[PDB]
Amino acid sequence: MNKFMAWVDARFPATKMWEDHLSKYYAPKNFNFWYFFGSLALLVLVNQILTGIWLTMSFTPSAEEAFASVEYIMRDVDYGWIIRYMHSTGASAFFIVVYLHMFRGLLYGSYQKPRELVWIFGMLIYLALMAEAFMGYLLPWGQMSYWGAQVIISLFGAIPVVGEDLAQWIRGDFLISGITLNRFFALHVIALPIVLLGLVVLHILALHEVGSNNPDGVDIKKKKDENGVPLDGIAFHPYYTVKDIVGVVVFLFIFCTVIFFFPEMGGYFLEKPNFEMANQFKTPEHIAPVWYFTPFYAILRAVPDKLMGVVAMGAAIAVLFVLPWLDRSPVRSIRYKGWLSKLWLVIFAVSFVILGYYGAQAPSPLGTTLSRVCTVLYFAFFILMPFYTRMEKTKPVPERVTG
Amino acid sequence: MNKFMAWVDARFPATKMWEDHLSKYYAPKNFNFWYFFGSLALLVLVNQILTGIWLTMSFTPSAEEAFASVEYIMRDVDYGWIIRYMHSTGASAFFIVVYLHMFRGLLYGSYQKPRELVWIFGMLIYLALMAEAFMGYLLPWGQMSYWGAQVIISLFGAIPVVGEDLAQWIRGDFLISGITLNRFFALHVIALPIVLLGLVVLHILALHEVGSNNPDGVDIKKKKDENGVPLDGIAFHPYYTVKDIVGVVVFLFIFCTVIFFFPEMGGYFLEKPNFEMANQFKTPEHIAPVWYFTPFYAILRAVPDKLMGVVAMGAAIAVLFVLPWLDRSPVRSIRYKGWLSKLWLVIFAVSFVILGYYGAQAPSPLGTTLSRVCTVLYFAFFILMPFYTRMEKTKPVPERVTG
Amino acid sequence: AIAKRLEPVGKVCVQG
Amino acid sequence: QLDHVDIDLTDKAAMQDGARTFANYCMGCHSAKFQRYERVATDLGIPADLMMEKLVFTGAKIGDHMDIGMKPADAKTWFGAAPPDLTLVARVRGTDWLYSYLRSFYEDPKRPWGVNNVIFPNVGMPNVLAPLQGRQVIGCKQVQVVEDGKKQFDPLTGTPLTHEACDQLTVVPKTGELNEAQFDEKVKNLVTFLAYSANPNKLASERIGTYVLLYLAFFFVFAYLLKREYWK
Amino acid sequence: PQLDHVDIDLTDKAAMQDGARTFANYCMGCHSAKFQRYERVATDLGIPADLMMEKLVFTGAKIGDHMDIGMKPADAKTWFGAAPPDLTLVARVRGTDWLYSYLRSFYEDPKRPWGVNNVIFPNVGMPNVLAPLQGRQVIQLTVVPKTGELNEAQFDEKVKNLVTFLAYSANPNKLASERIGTYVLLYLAFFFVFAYLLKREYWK
Amino acid sequence: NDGVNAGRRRFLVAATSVVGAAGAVGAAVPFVGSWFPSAKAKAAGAPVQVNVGKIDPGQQIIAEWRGKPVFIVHRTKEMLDALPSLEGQLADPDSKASEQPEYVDPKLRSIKPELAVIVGICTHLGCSPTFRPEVAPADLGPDWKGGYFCPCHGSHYDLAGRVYKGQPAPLNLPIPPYTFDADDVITIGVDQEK
Ligand SMILES: COC1=C(OC)C(=O)C(C/C=C(\C)CC/C=C(\C)CC/C=C(\C)CC/C=C(\C)CC/C=C(\C)CC/C=C(\C)CC/C=C(/C)CC/C=C(\C)CC/C=C(\C)CCC=C(C)C)=C(C)C1=O
Ligand SMILES: COC1=C(OC)C(=O)C(C/C=C(\C)CC/C=C(\C)CC/C=C(\C)CC/C=C(\C)CC/C=C(\C)CC/C=C(\C)CC/C=C(/C)CC/C=C(\C)CC/C=C(\C)CCC=C(C)C)=C(C)C1=O
Ligand SMILES: COC[C@@H](CCO[C@H]1CC[C@@]2(C)C(=CC[C@H]3[C@@H]4C[C@@H]5O[C@]6(CC[C@@H](C)CO6)[C@@H](C)[C@@H]5[C@@]4(C)CC[C@@H]32)C1)CO[C@@H]1O[C@H](CO)[C@@H](O[C@H]2O[C@H](CO)[C@@H](O)[C@H](O)[C@H]2O)[C@H](O)[C@H]1O
Ligand code: HEC
Ligand code: HEC
Ligand code: HEM
Ligand code: HEM
Ligand code: HEM
Ligand code: HEM
Ligand code: FES
Repeated sequence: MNKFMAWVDARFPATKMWEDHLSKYYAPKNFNFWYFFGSLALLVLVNQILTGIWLTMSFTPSAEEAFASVEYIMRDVDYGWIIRYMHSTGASAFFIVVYLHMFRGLLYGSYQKPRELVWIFGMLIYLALMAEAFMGYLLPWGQMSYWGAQVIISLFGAIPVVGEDLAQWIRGDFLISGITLNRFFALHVIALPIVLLGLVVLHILALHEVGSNNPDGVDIKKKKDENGVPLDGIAFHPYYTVKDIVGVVVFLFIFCTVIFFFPEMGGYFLEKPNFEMANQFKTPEHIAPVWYFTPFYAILRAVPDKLMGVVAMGAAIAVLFVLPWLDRSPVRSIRYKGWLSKLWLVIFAVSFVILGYYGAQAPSPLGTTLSRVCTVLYFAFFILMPFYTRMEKTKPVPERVTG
Repeated sequence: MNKFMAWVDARFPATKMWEDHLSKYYAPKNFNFWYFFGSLALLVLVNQILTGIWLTMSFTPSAEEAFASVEYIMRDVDYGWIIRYMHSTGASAFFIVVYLHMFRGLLYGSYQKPRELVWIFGMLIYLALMAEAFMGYLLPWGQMSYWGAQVIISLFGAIPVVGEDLAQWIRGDFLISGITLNRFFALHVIALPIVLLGLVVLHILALHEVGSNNPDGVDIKKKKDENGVPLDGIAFHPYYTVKDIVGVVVFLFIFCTVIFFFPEMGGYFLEKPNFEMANQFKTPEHIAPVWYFTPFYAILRAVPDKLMGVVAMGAAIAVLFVLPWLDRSPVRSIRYKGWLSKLWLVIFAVSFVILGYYGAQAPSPLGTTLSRVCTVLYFAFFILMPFYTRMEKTKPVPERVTG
Repeated sequence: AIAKRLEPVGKVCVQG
Repeated sequence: QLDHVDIDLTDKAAMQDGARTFANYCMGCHSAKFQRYERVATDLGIPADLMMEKLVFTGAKIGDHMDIGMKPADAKTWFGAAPPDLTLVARVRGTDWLYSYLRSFYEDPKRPWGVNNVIFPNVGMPNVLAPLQGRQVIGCKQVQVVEDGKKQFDPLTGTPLTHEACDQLTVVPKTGELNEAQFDEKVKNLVTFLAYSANPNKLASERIGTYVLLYLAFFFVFAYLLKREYWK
Repeated sequence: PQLDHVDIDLTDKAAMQDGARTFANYCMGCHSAKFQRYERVATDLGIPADLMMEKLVFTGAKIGDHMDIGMKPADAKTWFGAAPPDLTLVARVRGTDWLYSYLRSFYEDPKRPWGVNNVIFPNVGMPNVLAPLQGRQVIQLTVVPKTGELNEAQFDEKVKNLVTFLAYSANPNKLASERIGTYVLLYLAFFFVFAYLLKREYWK
Repeated sequence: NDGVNAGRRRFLVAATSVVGAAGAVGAAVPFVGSWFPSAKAKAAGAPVQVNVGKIDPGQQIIAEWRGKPVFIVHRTKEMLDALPSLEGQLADPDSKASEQPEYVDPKLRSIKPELAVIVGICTHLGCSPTFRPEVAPADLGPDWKGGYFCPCHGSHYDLAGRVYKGQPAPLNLPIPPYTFDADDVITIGVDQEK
């Protein structure tokens, strides 16, 4: 209503925010498949929050009842199995969407100036997401849950001096137990969700401060019409809102297909050994991380030394933070970067996929050799970026976006 | 750093937000004792979130272990007793501070135009706080907890047709059980904390959009210096930040005194029968609400009919929502309102306190009569406001804040 | 049909 | 090497026979404690009174979980390994693994219980279905001849062409109630019931997902039209 | 009913030890203290762990175990008509004065199932388990002479020590709380002066 | 953009919004449905056999029936004579609007006068009232003749379970379906033979 909105606008900047962030907010008109994943990440975060709130209505964060409570959700709670599968598939889809989001950032140089803070907030979001998923995977209290938590927290025992004390303090016990379960449940259900929501708010605010990149890397703000609107810019609402609605429907089709027909996804979204209750005295023949942690695992497994392996695994994630300063290309988009940048992006993607694929299996000779090679390539993609971004010859970026 | 802040400001609205909300945001300079309580409410909300997160690391939301897990916090968890006392005394202090905040609003007409949205968001915050505190009080699973949950959920049973079905659906069971406990734990620990954070953000945003009232009710924006700064305005940072620091220290002194010397507060912060495990078959001989819920309970106890009592309680809270439109006074502050407004505000305060005092004890003849009289006075304060705010003669509001 | 399908394995011979 | 089994979760009779087998030969040591008798009866189409009379041996109620008297610690002490809860064993191991495991027990005097398992070597489980299967041994029997996947059947009779192999699971004749096919069907029904127990929402999941996907295709049509239009 | 005031001293280790002895011998038969551990009771009462295990742990439990008992609540509720509540928090549920008056107010009432009634807790389901010590108390309450091991003063001390242990059991953090609270309040008074001065400096 | 086709845009927006709202309702169905009583809640309860021969005069015992407390009170004579004297203070003296077995006395609300079996849950917001058999307590007034007093909002019932007038409780305390298996043994949960 006109009068109601006039009353609100005098007392709340509703119309002002709407015209500053969604309408009258002109994003590049050449977004492609790779720009669906921010909105899909928001959708998956909302799905995780809702389904987690509902699982918490029935979950028991105790070592004696966690697994039994999960089965109670799966069988006794009306549609509880739907909510649980939504949550597990939503964690896996959160990591799928976020990895594709980060790979878009890599492809189109979206981390470069002025979006360095956007990239840093996104990486903080990624760290929070990894912590959240790790602590959630302990909640079912299956064999995989318990033993993956055991190994991951023993990693903190690799710190030379304070490692063992730090690991014990994190566990809250001399081993992984119900104390660790309840603690990780509290962190996973409130603390990290709050941190993630705040980080997402900061991320979107920084983006809207500096504006979106585009597949061509063209700074659309340079060319503006008489009204001040970029020539290659269109209002986010309604054009990209409807585009993101279509993307959300497609994502929901895939998401519901997985939920209702293949919730386990061949044992990758719901690992088979995790359907057995945690046993402190019998460890699985082969213990592997959830798929979305597998690459870094491979890196850690590729290093013969324990402390060096932990340091390398941490650096594999920390280097993405400095990525904005590693890239010295005069152009943003891979479309106009030299052959070296394209080759190294291909190498990095292949190495990441191979690291994930070989970290999901028991160690093998070819697997170990390829994991070490891919660790070298993964770190070289970043370490050599400041050099091969300068050595290459880049194409001239068009004044107007293509399409 | 200058260079670091220049880098951030080109990528984040850091300095602009700081200078729009905290610095260069000119609040009236005549804030008194009654204006400490917004910052104190913020502090108590932060304390509740932090202490509740730490309690959730050791709480077991099951009927079998909730009471035992609370005692585990009190006895086995290092400093867990401190955290639990901070949490319970912080709930009590949250309602103390919020009630004083609402009474400041009543005194100085801070609900009046243009702050109707501020008041409505505050009332939504108060509803969320009532729900949050009620659901938290069920979690210990004491006798108080169980029987208060039983009564309050059966309130929905008063609805003539869908009442019983709605109450059963809210319970998740045919009686208050571990299902209700776990569901309320989920709502208390995530859903309502998120809703409260959002509502607090909206509340503060509305306040900053319309600006803060002052004890004199003087619209300081009318008179401005050549720089556009109100004559009676001072930057909120640093002056009111330091004033709020002093208020926070005083509040912390009282809060810690209660925590470490009087955590029960004579059985009003931690109720004595709630130290007994919940018994479905034994109802405590004195089943009374927490003190901050007593005034409304009294209202419900004062009405002989079940459904009318439930409606009267609902209407006791709902009437505060429409307060911005009940007050037709030409002046905001009680300092310049007529004798009728002052008398009726005194009547409302006395009636609220008397309802809370008699709602805190078992039914009595004088108690019942005074509850019934104060129930009619509480409602008359609102129902007669549109009349006695016009009948009364108001003093002229000064052009400058007095002090 | 279901009852025959669900007959317990252990058969006990009882006096009378 | 596992043996494939085509498990039909819509077969109520097979699931009923599997539930009977589980209640009689299996719940002595194994629990199904994440699963209630009431839900099992409802999903298998067993009347509640019939479920009470025929499958509930522990004095539990219809709505009670399929708990057993054997405690995990006691059974771990007695057998050397705790008999795991079997509600989700179909998801933990898969139906093919269970089908091959329950048919792969063979006499092995070197072992504590006189038996070993091809699928689960040195398993701590006694061969509790020996009365049905009969004595199974690692002996010499006729196996279909295969040469690089060149599998020979009899063109006329359609039965396999076989040669003797001396490291095969052979059931000693006239040692068990059921022949090879009958024990195969018994194990198939048992594994079908276990598959149902692990995933009791499978059929409802498929139905609900079909409807959800139909709705999402409809909504996609509308959203795609609202997008391509409004992008002109 | 009218209660008798008792001054409970939670720093009296000897009194709390005597109360713990009385609780373990006369009270843990039907009542659990399942929310506290033998180890913490020993630590707070100054009882060595070996001495605690030898003298106060009768159930075969470990020092770090909760003070559980064999009598299950359902069985006790059936037998007595009411379940003997866990007494770990009873000093907070009822207060030390109520406990002191209740444990001394048992008198003989043949109309009751256990032949006793209580002035503080009329028609209570508790048998008078301290009758051997107090003696035969009959109705104003008077103890029949030469019927109990202890006199009125000696029995009051026994009840006072027991109530003192119950008072400690309900609130094992009270002494540590008053110690920590003193320093927290001292710091906050120290911090207030700096905050107050800082505010005064800016508001000139 | 050249000549946007309105109506088509309006129709598509409206249709997409309606279909999305239907999908939102469907996606809400799991969350709303999970709040109905689960299989854990639906365990129900079996009838409870209570020996009532040991209840002393003017006393009451609690029986746990289907998760609820049942007051089984052995009523002495004096309170039975007093009960008819209270009919002027009771909203439903004849139990016309309350819930009780068809075979219990409309006024005494029990199979036999000397024993009353009452579902001990207050009919206003559902809490077990405190049993107050005393004649004239100071707190309950001089007109009291024994009965029940809800400690939540002070709901007076007489010893037959009948609610007094002007009370938060609108109905008499429910009488459970119970029988007398023996002169001193009742069963709560099974109706009595006709
Ligand atoms: C097989 O195996 C393996 C796998 O697995 C299967 C794997 O996957 C992997 C691969 C691993 C991965 C890639 C997974 C990665 C997963 C992770 C990153 C998970 C890591 C998560 C953890 C282990 C959690 C660790 C958590 C830590 C260390 C952080 C701890 C944080 C705390 C405890 C917080 C501290 C609390 C505080 C400070 C309280 C707040 C204090 C206050 C002051 C509050 C405010 C108080 C007041 C206001 C009062 C005082 C008043 C003041 C200040 C005065 C002034 C007043 C004012 C208010 C102004 C590997 C290698 C592996 O091999
Ligand atoms: C003596 O005793 C007494 C006391 O005590 C001791 C007392 O104190 C009192 C005094 C009483 C008081 C004063 C206490 C008062 C306290 C209270 C008010 C507490 C009351 C609290 C409750 C009982 C809780 C009640 C809760 C209710 C009824 C609300 C329930 C809410 C839900 C279940 C949530 C609903 C869930 C939904 C809808 C899920 C979200 C749905 C979606 C659609 C999610 C989104 C899905 C998608 C995106 C997928 C579909 C995709 C779409 C839409 C397509 C398009 C795509 C896009 C994304 C655009 C008294 C009287 C007393 O005498
Ligand atoms: C039956 O009246 C009760 C009192 C007088 C009753 O005063 C009234 C005082 C006012 C008040 C609080 C009352 C009702 C509705 C209240 C309003 C609803 C609306 O809501 C709001 C919000 C919602 C909006 C939609 C509308 O507006 C408001 C602005 C409005 C409102 C909140 C304002 C105030 C209203 C009670 C007289 O009590 C007698 O005394 C005994 C009572 O128990 C009964 O005696 C029997 O039972 C005894 C057991 O104790 C035995 O002692 C006896 O032996 C045995 O005979 C006897 O029957 C009974 O009459
Ligand atoms: C129906 C006759 C039965 C089926 C089907 C299964 N069991 Fe048992 N079982 C028993 C023990 C002591 C073990 C542990 C052995 C070890 O860990 O080495 C087992 C194990 C299994 C397994 C393996 C599950 C896994 O995740 O590895 C399956 C699939 C299994 N059992 C199915 C003991 C007993 C027992 C006591 C005499 C009985 C009657 C049964 N098992 C019956 C069945
Ligand atoms: C079995 C013979 C008992 C022994 C020995 C002791 N107690 Fe007891 N206690 C018992 C019962 C059956 C009950 C319930 C009575 C009822 O009508 O509800 C109780 C109760 C108490 C209480 C009341 C606590 C409360 O109401 O909140 C107290 C304070 C208590 N018991 C204390 C107590 C002490 C100090 C004992 C050792 C001296 C003791 N009890 C022994 C059963 C038995
Ligand atoms: C980024 C957001 C989140 C992610 C990535 C995430 C991830 C996960 C994962 C991977 C699991 C293991 C599921 C399984 O294998 O069974 C899990 C479990 C769980 N999560 Fe989270 N989660 C998120 C947010 C939340 C929130 C906000 C809540 C509650 C408010 C929550 C509550 C739970 C509960 C109760 C469980 C245990 C039940 C179960 O395992 O299904 N989660 N989570
Ligand atoms: C996990 C939850 C996340 C959410 C909800 C989220 C949300 C969004 C949204 C809505 C956008 C705008 C639309 C789009 O560009 O797709 C965006 C852009 C962006 N995101 Fe994310 N994001 C998340 C995580 C991340 C992570 C992990 C990274 C990188 C490490 C990242 C980096 C970026 C960058 C650089 C941009 C802007 C680049 C450009 O304009 O092309 N985000 N984010
Ligand atoms: C419970 C958490 C709450 C928080 C954290 C909060 C926060 C604040 C803050 C920081 C202020 C400005 C400083 C001050 O006035 O002290 C404020 C002002 C105000 N609040 Fe709230 N508030 C809360 C609840 C409420 C409630 C329950 C109401 C009313 C029902 C309310 C109504 C108002 C009004 C009317 C003002 C403007 C006062 C004026 O301008 O004089 N707030 N609030
Ligand atoms: C406005 C915010 C909140 C209020 C007013 C509030 C209020 C309460 C109250 C009154 C209790 C009863 C405590 C007792 O009687 O012992 C309670 C219990 C509890 N609360 Fe909250 N709460 C809030 C937020 C939270 C949050 C955000 C969490 C978790 C992140 C939380 C976790 C808990 C837990 C675990 C308990 C049970 C343990 C205990 O009773 O100490 N609370 N809450
Ligand atoms: S609970 Fe009985 S009057 Fe409210």
